[PDB]
Parts: sequence; structure tokens; C-alpha cells
Amino acid sequence: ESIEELNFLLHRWLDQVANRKPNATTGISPQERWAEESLKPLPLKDYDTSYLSYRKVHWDGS
DNA sequence: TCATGTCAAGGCCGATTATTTTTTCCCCAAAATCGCCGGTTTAAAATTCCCCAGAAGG
Repeated sequence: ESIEELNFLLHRWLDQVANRKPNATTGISPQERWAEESLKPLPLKDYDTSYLSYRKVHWDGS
């Protein structure tokens, strides 16, 4: 009934089975290969992805 | 070094485990069938005993 609930269930399902079941070709649990991965470090501050609009305040202040 | 399809599930087969049913084996008792031996009966074959004729010897 809520997208937050759906995302929570999806993440739990992934971490339970999807990223735990061994792959049919690599034949190994994805998390072990993840541990083998070497990704570049993240920046401290994330690229701000937020709608930016300019508005005007009414006479009263509303 | 570019760019470059990949993973999961379903179905089928084989092997293993569990449950049920059927068949066999062993031992004991009773009945039936079959086998062997002996005796009896029937049929066929063999041997010995009396009178007629022929042949041989003195």
C-alpha cells in the first residue's frame, strides 16, 4: 500500500536471496564477488538532486 | 583497447527410502498316490515211457 513499504521489502528480499543465491554462470554468491570488487570511493557530499525553482513572496508574506 | 546477452526455473530422469503385498522356505502332521516285490494263474513247451517196423549180425 505504500512505496516505502515496497522498497523496504525489495531491499530485504535482495539482501536475503537476490544477492545471496549463487549465479547460474559465475557459480558463486554475488556478495563474495562484491568483496572482490574494487570501486572508486564516493564523494563526501552527494550531487544535490532536488527541484530548484524561483518564486515570489506575496505582499502580506504568504 | 573498444564493444559485446545472461540467468533462473521447470521438467524429467534416476536413485534412494519407506510402505505394503506377495511368494517362498522350513518344519511337522496327515492323506493320497505311486512304486516295488512277491505270489498266483495261465499258457506253452519239453522230456520220458510203451509197442510196430526195419536192419544187422552170428
